[PDB]
Amino acid sequence: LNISYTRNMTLKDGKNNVAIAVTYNHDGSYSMQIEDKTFQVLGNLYSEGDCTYLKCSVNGVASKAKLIILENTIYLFSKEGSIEIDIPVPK
Amino acid sequence: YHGDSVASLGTQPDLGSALYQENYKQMKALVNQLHERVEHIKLGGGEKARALHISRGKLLPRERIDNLIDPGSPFLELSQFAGYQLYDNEEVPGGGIITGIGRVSGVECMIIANDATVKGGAYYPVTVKKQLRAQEIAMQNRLPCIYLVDSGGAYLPRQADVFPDRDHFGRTFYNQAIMSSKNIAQIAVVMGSCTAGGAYVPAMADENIIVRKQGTIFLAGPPLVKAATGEEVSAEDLGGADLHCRKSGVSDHWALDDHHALHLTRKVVRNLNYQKKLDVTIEPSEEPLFPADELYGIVGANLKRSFDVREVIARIVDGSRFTEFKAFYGDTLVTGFARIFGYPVGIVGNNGVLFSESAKKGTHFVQLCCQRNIPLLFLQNITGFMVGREYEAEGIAKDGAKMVAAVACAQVPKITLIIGGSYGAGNYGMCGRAYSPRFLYIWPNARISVMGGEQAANVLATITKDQRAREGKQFSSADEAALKEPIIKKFEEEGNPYYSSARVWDDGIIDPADTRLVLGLSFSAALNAPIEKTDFGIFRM
Amino acid sequence: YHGDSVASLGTQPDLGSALYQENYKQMKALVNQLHERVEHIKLGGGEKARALHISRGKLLPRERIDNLIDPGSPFLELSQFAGYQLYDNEEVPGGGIITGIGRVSGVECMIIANDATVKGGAYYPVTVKKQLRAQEIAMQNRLPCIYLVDSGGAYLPRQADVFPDRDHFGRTFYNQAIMSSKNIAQIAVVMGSCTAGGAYVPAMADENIIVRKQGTIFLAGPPLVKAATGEEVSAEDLGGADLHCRKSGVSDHWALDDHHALHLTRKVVRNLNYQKKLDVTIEPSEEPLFPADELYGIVGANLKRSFDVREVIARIVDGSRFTEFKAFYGDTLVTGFARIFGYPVGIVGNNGVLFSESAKKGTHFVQLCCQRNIPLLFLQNITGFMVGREYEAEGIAKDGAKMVAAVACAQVPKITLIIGGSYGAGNYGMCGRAYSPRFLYIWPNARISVMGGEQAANVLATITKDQRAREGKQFSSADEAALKEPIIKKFEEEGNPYYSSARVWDDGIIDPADTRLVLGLSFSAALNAPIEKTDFGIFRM
Amino acid sequence: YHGDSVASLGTQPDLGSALYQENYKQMKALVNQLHERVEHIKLGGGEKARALHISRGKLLPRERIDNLIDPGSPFLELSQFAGYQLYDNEEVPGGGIITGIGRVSGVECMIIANDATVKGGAYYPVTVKKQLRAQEIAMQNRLPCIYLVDSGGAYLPRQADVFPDRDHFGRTFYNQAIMSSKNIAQIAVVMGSCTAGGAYVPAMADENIIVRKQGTIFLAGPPLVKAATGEEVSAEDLGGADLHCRKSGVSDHWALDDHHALHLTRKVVRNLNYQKKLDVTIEPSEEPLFPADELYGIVGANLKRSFDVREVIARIVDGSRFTEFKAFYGDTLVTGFARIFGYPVGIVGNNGVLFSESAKKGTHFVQLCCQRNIPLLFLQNITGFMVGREYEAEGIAKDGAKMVAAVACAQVPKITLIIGGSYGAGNYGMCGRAYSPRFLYIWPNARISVMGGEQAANVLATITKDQRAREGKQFSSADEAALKEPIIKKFEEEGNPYYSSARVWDDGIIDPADTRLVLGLSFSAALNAPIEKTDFGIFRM
Amino acid sequence: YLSSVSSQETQGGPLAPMTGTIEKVFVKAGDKVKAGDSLMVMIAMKMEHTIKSPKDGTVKKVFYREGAQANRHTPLVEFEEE
Ligand SMILES: O=CCCCC[C@@H]1SC[C@@H]2NC(=O)N[C@@H]21
Ligand SMILES: O=CCCCC[C@@H]1SC[C@@H]2NC(=O)N[C@@H]21
Ligand SMILES: O=CCCCC[C@@H]1SC[C@@H]2NC(=O)N[C@@H]21
Repeated sequence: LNISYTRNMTLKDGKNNVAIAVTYNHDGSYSMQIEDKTFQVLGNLYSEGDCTYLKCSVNGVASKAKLIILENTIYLFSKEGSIEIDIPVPK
Repeated sequence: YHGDSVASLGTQPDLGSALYQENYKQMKALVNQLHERVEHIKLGGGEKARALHISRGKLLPRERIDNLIDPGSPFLELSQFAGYQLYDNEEVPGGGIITGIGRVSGVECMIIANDATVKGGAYYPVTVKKQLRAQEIAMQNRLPCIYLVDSGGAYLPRQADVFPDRDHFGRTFYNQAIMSSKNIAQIAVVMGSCTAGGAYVPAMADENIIVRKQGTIFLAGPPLVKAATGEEVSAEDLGGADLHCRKSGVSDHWALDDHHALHLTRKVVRNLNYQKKLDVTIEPSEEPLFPADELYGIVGANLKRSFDVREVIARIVDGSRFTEFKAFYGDTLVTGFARIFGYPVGIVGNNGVLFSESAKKGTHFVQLCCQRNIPLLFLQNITGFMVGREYEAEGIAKDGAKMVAAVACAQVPKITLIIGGSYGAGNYGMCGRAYSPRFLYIWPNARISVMGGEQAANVLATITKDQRAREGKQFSSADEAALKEPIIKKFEEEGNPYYSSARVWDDGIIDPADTRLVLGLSFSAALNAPIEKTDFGIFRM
Repeated sequence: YHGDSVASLGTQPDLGSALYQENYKQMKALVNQLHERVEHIKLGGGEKARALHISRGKLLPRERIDNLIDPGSPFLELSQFAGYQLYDNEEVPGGGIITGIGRVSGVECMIIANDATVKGGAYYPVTVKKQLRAQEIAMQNRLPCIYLVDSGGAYLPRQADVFPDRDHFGRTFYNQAIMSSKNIAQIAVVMGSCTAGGAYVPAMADENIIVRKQGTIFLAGPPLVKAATGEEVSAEDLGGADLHCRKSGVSDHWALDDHHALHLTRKVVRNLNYQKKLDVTIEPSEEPLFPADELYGIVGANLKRSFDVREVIARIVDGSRFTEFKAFYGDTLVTGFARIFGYPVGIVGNNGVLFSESAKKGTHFVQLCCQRNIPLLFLQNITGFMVGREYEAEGIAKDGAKMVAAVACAQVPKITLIIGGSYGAGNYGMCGRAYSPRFLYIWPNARISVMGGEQAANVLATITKDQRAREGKQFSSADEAALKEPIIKKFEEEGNPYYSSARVWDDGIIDPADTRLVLGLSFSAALNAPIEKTDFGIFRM
Repeated sequence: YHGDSVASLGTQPDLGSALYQENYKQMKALVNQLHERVEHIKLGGGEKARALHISRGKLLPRERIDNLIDPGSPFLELSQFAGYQLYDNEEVPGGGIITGIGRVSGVECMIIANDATVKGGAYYPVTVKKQLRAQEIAMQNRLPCIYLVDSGGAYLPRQADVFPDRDHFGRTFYNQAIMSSKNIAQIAVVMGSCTAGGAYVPAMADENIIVRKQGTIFLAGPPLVKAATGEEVSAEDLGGADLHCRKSGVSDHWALDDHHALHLTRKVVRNLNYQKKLDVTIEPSEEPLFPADELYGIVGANLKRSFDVREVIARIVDGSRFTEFKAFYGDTLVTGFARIFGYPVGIVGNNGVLFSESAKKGTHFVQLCCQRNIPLLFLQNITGFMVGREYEAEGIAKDGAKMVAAVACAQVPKITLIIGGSYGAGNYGMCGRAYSPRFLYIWPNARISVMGGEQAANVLATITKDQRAREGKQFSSADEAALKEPIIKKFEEEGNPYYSSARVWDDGIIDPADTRLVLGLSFSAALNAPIEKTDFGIFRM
Repeated sequence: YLSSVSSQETQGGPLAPMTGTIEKVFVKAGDKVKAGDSLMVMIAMKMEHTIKSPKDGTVKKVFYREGAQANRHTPLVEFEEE
């Protein structure tokens, strides 16, 4: 009420910890700031066959990728490439 | 069969009209003023205090709540403006305490967290009142209470307003004991120092969690121990998680850090063996047919102008569907049935001065809702009761009392929203704070006082005009405003929403565009408790 | 696990048999007679009255019900034959009132509509009894009551049978007040004139609806006002929707026409915040394995011939599945468990003269059903109790009383269907009208009286044969039928189903092919009320 | 502390005044007429029947009651005039049954004795109604029922009005079963023949007593046994005390003669393990300050003249002490608190035409009594409701309904006394027969009907004057009384107290001088049952 | 009833909300008005109320002028029958 929630979330790419600040906007979009760059991201999850797919727009660029989250790893498979990002495990 | 087509409320406002343009501009400024003030309160004690707090490895109080509640769930904060300019030279953002309702492990709970960055978490008189209000809300709705304890004790310079009385600090432990006896879970998370009465909070809780080094629980602090017995002992040795967890036994769970403690708290709530059950019928939710932000233009900030309360209703109820009861009788009052987020609700709203017919119509409506166990929503925009020799001869007071007496005895959940003025006995008839509505909210344009500022000025302008006309020394027109201007200033200052909200008279000042969401969250929380049968007194026919 | 295969009741009748051909022909004629008589009653007052009614812009009473209930839903009308030939020279189709159970907004409700085309809607003595019966049904089953009020007041020539007594017109308002206190909604729709006591019906209702110009409410009509005070005022001015809606406040909703009022009524019911809950276990429905119309051949119209009641059961229960209890003991009575439209039911039916074993077997069965909260269905085809010196010495009266006492105290819903004779104390043991069955229906071939017509004739033929044999003047055989023929005629006339149904002794005469549907609707309505625990008296062992 | 001095009601009437002399003379004649008619009813069937009854060794029915009740205790007989001129050519003194309340072994019980001297004890339609009324009184007040059974069965010529319906003979056994389940003792004393349904009464009783040779019990009488099976058996062999006492087991006690059976009955009641407990506060009794016989002069027999109901109150309440409630508001109705024989009572009595204020005042008063669990007494002397265009516009019907609805829902014991007219809806508001007052009594000067005889005459004199003025054939003044005289005669005949009492509309016609005693006995009996909490419906404000 | 033609039928004419002075009149003796067209402004107990056009019908007549005191529930405007 009267304020916006910003979530501080950390993900690890390779050996590098990345801090992303996600503000949950009223419209349902998310504004994410990594370092000094701010990105406007909107997205949905849709299922084709047995594979969940993520349809997302970052700063107006739109893309589709297959999303699998297994253990502490997020796997995004797209034609442009496959990226694997890790979720840090609490002590 | 629910396929019947029905009429809907609301009309499209004239956006081009000058009145709408002016009203929108004025209301928007009030909302912007409200938003930026909350932003400042969001920062608590300040950068230096916040930096010191983090330097000790502790989470900030609002970050603790974010991690405690379910991911992405809304959080209904209460009394954000408690202590706003309440004390002459001391700034106490939010009263030094953060209270609200959020979902933990799928269960609605009341969260009460001390703000250690504000005066080191000391308990000011408003701090006690805010906490007591939160406990009252939790008990009336059977909401489990979670205490994120990080406090510095009572504020000694104002002890007389904290310690002694029934509604003073002592009542906090009384409420904990009563809720525990009713199977309303009491969970305490010691994430910092708690001393003197503070140590009782973890001790009085059903289940208790303490952080490894930050948390400390002593009835007598090290300073008192040294004075009484001349011994030097650190806070950790006197209290500490290890002593209570392993030796004293005061601690039920031992946590490494703030994140670990919050994770443990979620596990504790999941083991409450509680499942929510609804006593009311439910229908699929529907959005209102009109934008909510149009309320800015419709209502404005000028209380002298009048608007149709039906317009407000049309923009908050599901599908803008409303069944009006006794539409043509006592038209200054509007009563009817609607639904908000699927819940059934009976709405009572002012549309003018209260009359004998209006009071009778309200009394009849309240009996209907109580019979069917339907929650009640009140929309207060009052300007007083009808004044006249004939009306008194016909027992307007007798009629007005009928409504005060029905509203008081009603046992269905009651929520009050002040969208305008709230003066005199009209406040009581429309379920004021004194009549225990489950929640009470006010719009940024509201005014509340014993009477309108002008009436008090005019009344005095009769008493002293009489005083000097009857005495015989003449009292001139300039003598009139040396009488009227101070009165009008006082009532304007003390009727301001921030003045009312700084003290805990309401549960918060809300943006009109957020009215539907706040009501939906509030009614959902109020339904955690079963609805009881209503017993009425004697209706003075 | 419900996969067990079980045996089923019923056998294929011999369609070629002469008995079946004759029985089918006789029963068919009775059903055709029943159908065409209802068609005439359907027309109410007549063409001239109906034309006048429509000329005023009002809907016909049965068209009002059609529009009120959910589209396509069945309507269970009650006591269609009330007032049939009841009064010497006055024809009162249906008693001047239409009552039944239908679904409004998905809720089962009792609908009570005055038929203004019949004697202008005046209340005859049977009209009061029919309405009181409907109210009794609504209260016992917690069904909301909807009154479509269009009445002309009491019928003065028969005032002594309408006004004074406990079960007279005054009881109607008493029932409304009692149901309201129990949260059984009372809704009144003034679609016409209501005068004197009639004006109380809208006033005593929880929510009230009145049509714009047709509806009129006043304690004293214009004729009385002129006589008492010598003032001429139209009915609309004295009453009317506008006066009550806007000034008197008697009206809760204002309706433009009959269609609008019926639409408003559906909205009112939807806001009752009521949801039906079932206390009994439910299983998927199944149709009986045999055609229902075969009941014509099996039963016939000759009460002297006997048939196996199991054949009737086999054609109304789900899947023709029946678990008989104590099959070989007291075989003149059949008891067992079955299901109708998924509901569990315990069936008690006569298969001969009642004996001591039969009464004991029934008493045992009724205790079982009450313990498990299973609804009870009685199929009355009686011919009396066993007569003999030995049977009395063994306390047949003591055994018969055991059943009268168990049946009376049973609190499970009870429905009685008279498929044959109903004579003497056998009526009481099989849950007669005096024992408050939720519903009571009769087939067109039934006969009911204190005793069979022949027994009364033969008994008198003993008393006066004795009278003149003992006195000494001889009394010849021709003197016997000058005694017997008037008695047999009287009992045949007063035991006729139409005689019983013209007065409200049963809730209607039903076609045997419709037995399963009527029972399904009746049991469904009876389940709206929770089943209470049964408390028995002393069982005289 | 109860030493406060208080004011007392009542004034000394002017005995010399001509009005008092005339009123006393007229009322005295009515009382003398009432007394001598009861004397004739006291004789039952007659000398020949009484001589035959005694010749068989049996006591007369009224001598049985004298021996049953405690020595010297008063006996409150009910409906002495049932069946008075009810049937065209048949005289049925008291309906063939004697019912009343007396003390047996110190316990108040309801006594129901068949009068075998009247038509051999056959059950006429009024006989069933009188018995059913007695059972209703016993159940509502938890009074044990004692049946002195000596009956000849149903009256066949009028079987249709005895056997079939819910309130017909079958209901008698239903009531016995229900009372037994509630621990209201049912005791049957077979002092004669009981056949067919009669045999069920001893069988349905908790404890049963039968005389050695006079008593006989059998489902089927000897005449039916011979016809059905061609066997000749005496009544004693078929029934009899020995067969039931020793072989059938239907008899619990065996008595040598009538005196022995009555002695046994007193022993049975003494073993009920019952002790009376009072829910109300008690104060010492005091006699009224004015003679009761002065009521003759004050009231008279002319209903057109008016008297102050306070005068009636002053002569029946303890010490003539009365606390009036809302004395100056709605003065046409008198309400207040008093005490009769130490019991607290709230009195409501008519003092003129009912107005909106009077109805509101009554509704307020009834709520007060229900809240404090105070018994209510109604004194009906009505002349109608206020008639006027303004009154209807102000919802007089709405106000009148408020009282009908409060009176119906009241759960405190209610007793009604008709001391004057009782017409129209005024009857309902003042707790008429339809509203289940515990007892209802009427004075010999009372009149009851749908409306006053004159109003019906005048109303018709408007309808047909209109009929011929509007049609155009002139209708002269002599044509007016060919219309009015038959109507006035009918209403005078059907409104007569004997007409009302012959049918069971009231519980008896009582001498005004006996009003205080009858009320004291009635309220004392009504206090045997605990007073329940009152639940009201919706008050249409 | 759903058509909203009924909304015009519910009241024949707009009446004065309360007894108060007429501060403004926006309609001439014959003027075409649409629903929601302000007809008059009235101040009652220092509280401003603006009367609005119930129907799209042309105005037949006006019962009050500026400065007049209008009693509660008294007809303010007459609309031509359609
Ligand atoms: O009074 C001055 C300080 C030292 C003495 C106070 C004593 S110590 C025992 C008791 N407990 C307290 O908290 N205060 C007193
Ligand atoms: O009696 C003849 C007709 C005119 C007088 C009847 C009066 S009017 C006041 C009171 N209310 C009634 O309904 N009837 C009487
Ligand atoms: O029907 C004429 C008289 C003899 C037969 C009547 C039979 S006997 C068995 C059964 N029980 C009665 O009371 N009546 C029938």
